[PDB]
Amino acid sequence: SFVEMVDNLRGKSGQGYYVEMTVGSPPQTLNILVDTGSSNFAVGAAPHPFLHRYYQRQLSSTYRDLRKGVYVPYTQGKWEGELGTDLVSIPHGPNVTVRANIAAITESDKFFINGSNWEGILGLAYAEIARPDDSLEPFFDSLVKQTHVPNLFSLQLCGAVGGSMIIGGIDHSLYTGSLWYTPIRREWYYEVIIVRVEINGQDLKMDCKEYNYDKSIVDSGTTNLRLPKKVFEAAVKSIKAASSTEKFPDGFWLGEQLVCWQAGTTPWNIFPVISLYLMGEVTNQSFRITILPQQYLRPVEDVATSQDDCYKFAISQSSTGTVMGAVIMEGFYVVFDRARKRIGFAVSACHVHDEFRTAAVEGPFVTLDMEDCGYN
Ligand SMILES: CC(C)(C)c1cccc(CN[C@H]2CS(=O)(=O)C[C@@H](Cc3ccc4[nH]cc(CC(F)F)c4c3)[C@@H]2O)c1
Repeated sequence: SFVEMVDNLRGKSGQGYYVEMTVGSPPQTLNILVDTGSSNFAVGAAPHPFLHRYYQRQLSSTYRDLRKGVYVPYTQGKWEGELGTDLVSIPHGPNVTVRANIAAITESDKFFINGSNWEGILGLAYAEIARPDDSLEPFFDSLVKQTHVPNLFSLQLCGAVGGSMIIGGIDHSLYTGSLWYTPIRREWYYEVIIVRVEINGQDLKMDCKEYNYDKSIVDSGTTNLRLPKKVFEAAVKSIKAASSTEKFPDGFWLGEQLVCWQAGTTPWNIFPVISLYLMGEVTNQSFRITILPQQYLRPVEDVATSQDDCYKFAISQSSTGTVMGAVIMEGFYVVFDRARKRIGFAVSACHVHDEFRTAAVEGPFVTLDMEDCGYN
């Protein structure tokens, strides 16, 4: 039964997608950010100006202190805390309880968001990137070990937000058309390989290893599509050329300035689609996912800006590889098939579209080139 797991995610634009979890005995309810880009389960466990509730260890009779400190520095934001174990459940997920590692966050810097409505983070990637080191078993590994739940999960993130995390199986009600799979190159992040990028159907014509310098990952905790410097600059130039009819603030393309139009007058049609071709499961085959401006120009929720419709450019520069974040994942049904070491993409029920264009997953595409596109 996955019907009860449907629509178990909530969120605000730019502030991630969260699921309700409980920790401790008796259970304490907390909202937890779903993040495929990390591997630590961590919850606020001390007062913070931006937390309206937190994990109170002294009130759980099943809490065990591991007497070990832990620190996680993200690209933006960091926290410090104390490791322990306790019982964890997902009320609107699988009907199981597991004992898992939990980092009790005691200090933090730019981690919690004012008004985000979540109080913790669930890192769904592999032990390789867990802190303090890879010996700290991640939540999903514990869940599979301790229960009969199949080793996979899927995410349907929906734009303005909500969505579904389905654990243990595939919900065919959440997508249409074909599911296309790209291999997980290595299990640490969910690392994948991009073999080609097009803007409105025009090839960026780079050596395809540049697209994966120095890795490409699928990362639900990150809002933006992040691209390696060289690829970012070229994509921005290509996108600028398409939307040349309208001029925008210099800081817009830097993600430092919003662009606003009168309510309901956003000129979506002047902006190009972006296609990412992902390595297929068969030699020299790929498939493409196509992203509309409704995805990469993300609406800002702030009430202060609500007189018009304002958007932030949700593509940004990366020094640590490509990050296919939420704006890439939104509208797609994304299957993290850990058992078969692959990630699947299909058009979801909440996929982005207007009358002329639609987000799509299409294939196969074939290349004569014999160069692998993985970096290093
Ligand atoms: C493995 C680890 C050491 C955690 C690490 C270090 C650098 C980069 C990564 C890749 N994954 C990262 C990329 S990121 O830092 O942009 C967002 C991060 C999750 C994260 C962390 C704090 C956060 N605070 C607010 C948000 C909401 C977000 F949507 F803006 C948020 C999301 C991912 O988890 C992992």
